[PDB]
Amino acid sequence: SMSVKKPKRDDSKDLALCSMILTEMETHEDAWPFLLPVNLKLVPGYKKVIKKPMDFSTIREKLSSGQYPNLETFALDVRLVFDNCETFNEDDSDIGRAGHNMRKYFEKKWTDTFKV
Ligand SMILES: Cc1ncccc1N[C@@H](C)c1ccc2c(c1)OCCCO2
Repeated sequence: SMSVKKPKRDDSKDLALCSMILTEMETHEDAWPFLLPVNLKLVPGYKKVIKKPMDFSTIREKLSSGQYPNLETFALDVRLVFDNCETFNEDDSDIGRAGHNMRKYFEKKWTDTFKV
């Protein structure tokens, strides 16, 4: 509270670490469904059903232009990619399985990088 400061983790490396994690995501074999925005003009239903589209290139642009206040807002956007994927894709489809795979991949890197 006022004049009662909580000790805080060193956040000075977060930008570099999130960029590294995103690079590993981008280069993953199963990243192809997520590298660019879904084309709202070519993919029926997507614009109406998915209220907040997100993809790796958009995340990369936001990371590069200071649009994430902290590492938690970065993780929200990454998870939003896979949440959208689950909404629109059957689990037993190529894109659906890709999403599950990339989510697992992300969360381990996230834990290993930032949880002690
Ligand atoms: C992640 C996601 N969720 C719902 C719909 C599409 C997508 N991914 C988009 C990028 C995509 C993937 C596969 C596609 C495609 C486009 O069209 C062009 C070629 C055919 O195959």
